[PDB]
Amino acid sequence: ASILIGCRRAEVARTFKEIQSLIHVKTKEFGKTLNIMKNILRGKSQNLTYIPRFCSHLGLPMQVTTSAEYTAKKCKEIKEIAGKSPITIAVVSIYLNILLFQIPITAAKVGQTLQVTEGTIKSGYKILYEHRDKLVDP
DNA sequence: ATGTACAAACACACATCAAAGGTTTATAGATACATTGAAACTTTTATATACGCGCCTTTTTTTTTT
Repeated sequence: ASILIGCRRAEVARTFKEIQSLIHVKTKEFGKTLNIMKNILRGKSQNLTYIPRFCSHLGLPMQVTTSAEYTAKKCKEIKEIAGKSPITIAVVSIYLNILLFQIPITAAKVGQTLQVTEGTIKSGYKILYEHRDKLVDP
């Protein structure tokens, strides 16, 4: 966690699974340890980071990533709490925007590359195949 | 005349002393287990809250011999 602290506190945010890949922490000993730790400094006293690191993991040009910052922020800004650990609803912006482009990143390839449920995608994409109205920049 | 068994030098052949060193092993360093008690550890639950995932469980599709 002090890494996840040290990471996020250094303005680089990584998912719990990502560190879990580095160290298997039973995903639970992580959580309780984090809460105290954060409050350790508070007494001693940001999911945006995920959009680009994902695009590169798929090897995409900047525009597809460029757009998602607008889309995810705009999808976040109005409504759609949408997600229970917004890690997922980040990726759907790529999926939203990758389909706005025509580049083969077929859902199955997305999943294992980013180790995400496929179900959260399409249902997450439900709120997108309907919200396709206001993301028109050009 | 006359040299011979006998025992003293007189410098030496002979038994002794002494440094060195492999080998053995208690003896100890360090070693790897063997003990155990002790506290750091596990469990319910239900309880809604809002998740999945796999597995309970099932419906629809899928496949060899006479």
